[PDB]
Amino acid sequence: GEYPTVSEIPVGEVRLYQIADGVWSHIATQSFDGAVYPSNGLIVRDGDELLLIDTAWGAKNTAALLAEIEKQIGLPVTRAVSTHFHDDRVGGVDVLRAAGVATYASPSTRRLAEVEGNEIPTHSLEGLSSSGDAVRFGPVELFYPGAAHSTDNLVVYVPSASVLYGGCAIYELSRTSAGNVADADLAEWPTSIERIQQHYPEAQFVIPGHGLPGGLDLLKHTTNVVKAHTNRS
Amino acid sequence: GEYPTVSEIPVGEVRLYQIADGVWSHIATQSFDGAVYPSNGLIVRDGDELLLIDTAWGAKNTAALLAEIEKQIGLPVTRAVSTHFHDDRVGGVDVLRAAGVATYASPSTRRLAEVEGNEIPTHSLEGLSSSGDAVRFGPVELFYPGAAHSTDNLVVYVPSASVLYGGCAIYELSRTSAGNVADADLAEWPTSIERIQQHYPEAQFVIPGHGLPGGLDLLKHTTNVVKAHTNRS
Ligand SMILES: O=C(O)c1ccccc1C(=O)c1ccc(F)cc1
Ligand SMILES: O=C(O)c1ccccc1C(=O)c1ccc(F)cc1
Ligand SMILES: [Cl-]
Ligand SMILES: [Cl-]
Ligand SMILES: [Cl-]
Ligand SMILES: [Cl-]
Ligand SMILES: [O-]
Ligand SMILES: [O-]
Ligand SMILES: [Zn+2]
Ligand SMILES: [Zn+2]
Ligand SMILES: [Zn+2]
Ligand SMILES: [Zn+2]
Ligand SMILES: [Zn+2]
Ligand SMILES: [Zn+2]
Repeated sequence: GEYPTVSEIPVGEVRLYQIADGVWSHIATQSFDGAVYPSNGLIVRDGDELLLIDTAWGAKNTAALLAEIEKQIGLPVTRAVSTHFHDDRVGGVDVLRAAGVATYASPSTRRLAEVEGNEIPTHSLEGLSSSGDAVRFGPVELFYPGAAHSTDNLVVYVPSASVLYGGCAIYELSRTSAGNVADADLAEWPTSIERIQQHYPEAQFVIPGHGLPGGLDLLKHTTNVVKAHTNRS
Repeated sequence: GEYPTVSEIPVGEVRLYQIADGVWSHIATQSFDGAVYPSNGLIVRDGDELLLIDTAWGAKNTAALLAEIEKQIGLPVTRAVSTHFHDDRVGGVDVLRAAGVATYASPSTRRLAEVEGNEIPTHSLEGLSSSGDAVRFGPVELFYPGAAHSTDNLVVYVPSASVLYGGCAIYELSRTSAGNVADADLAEWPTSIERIQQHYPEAQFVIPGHGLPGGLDLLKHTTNVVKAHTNRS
């Protein structure tokens, strides 16, 4: 159907949106510095199990996420991957672990989460420390495009569905000014986006970390926004 | 909660919240770069008429505001004051004017609105050109504390109810980082806030331009956020 928005999702609730066969986004909302933001993650069917990409931004949301998954899909979440160290990606990992989910992230992400004081995924994703690195993880490919929104941000591609989940390294088209860039590498971000373009030029659905999905034109859009921020005054 | 938040307010709709006898805030929402922000204005009864402080941030919202006022309160809005030149304060002035509301702002605000290509209130408020200047305007006192969020920003005090409307010069507590300060005077903002404290030490209610009301604590909170931003937090 049409993608759910912040005004449709009370804080504490989670919506699912089926993108293709065996692939959903999950959408949640969270209060953040005097505003409410939407936030996307991904769900990918993994045989008779589910692979989860990112938490629902907090413990309460992540418990709600698991309940909504049980209601709409009814298959067990067995593994989760967090795509960088911020709380909209790892906040809720403890809830996932308590539910029996094996939680994963790169050593970079685990390292930074610990420094920040955020929840730490249990298992390490090896083979992703160098820009351009790709590793298979069941029904998806994990890709480290280089530093962008954060130094550790990963993107996730679902080859069966041509779905590219860009996480917070990719902006929705509606967003024409930079988001939180305190941990960003502005100098490298466009270069990292071009790596994504070069590695997944066949992508048909592109899912930003926050907001409305689109196609590959989200990449150049993000670069345009990032470059404009870079040139601020 | 009690005070309404963005989750309780569909975009295009407006809520009224009675603060004290004959004093309400009006709350609306608007999209800003993929996120939704709440926004406050004020309504003050003056006899059998109403004084409006600030639009509801746009033509559609401001129409909804007038309809909600007539539905809930049922007294005519005869005058409106915009507290600075940004769209969330003058956006909807044309709607007000068309509806027979006399619109006001300082000459400074009117000029800046014009340069910005925004809607321009009809009438000019004298006696507010120097920091520390105050004038009575019906049931309120208008106060120019000096440059802060903008060089023209006004604050409004309702002496009958000890209600201080700080507009966007005052941040809500949940806001711990500076917002849009493109037009701000960061150097003078703390000094301007101190003028507010000095003039209205007896204030019991403090309404920020966006978000939850509180007490006079919101002033020093705002000063802390501004000084941190000044020092590149
Ligand atoms: O990804 C973004 O750009 C973004 C967009 C909207 C709101 C917040 C962010 C954000 O960065 C964030 C940082 C830390 C955190 F705990 C949660 C989120
Ligand atoms: O008052 C603020 O700091 C603020 C808070 C939330 C969202 C926007 C703003 C804002 O500055 C704004 C600037 C220009 C404009 F046309 C409308 C609003
Ligand atoms: Cl495990
Ligand atoms: Cl395991
Ligand atoms: Cl008039
Ligand atoms: Cl008149
Ligand atoms: O994020
Ligand atoms: O504003
Ligand atoms: Zn982030
Ligand atoms: Zn394990
Ligand atoms: Zn994010
Ligand atoms: Zn403003
Ligand atoms: Zn007139
Ligand atoms: Zn404002």
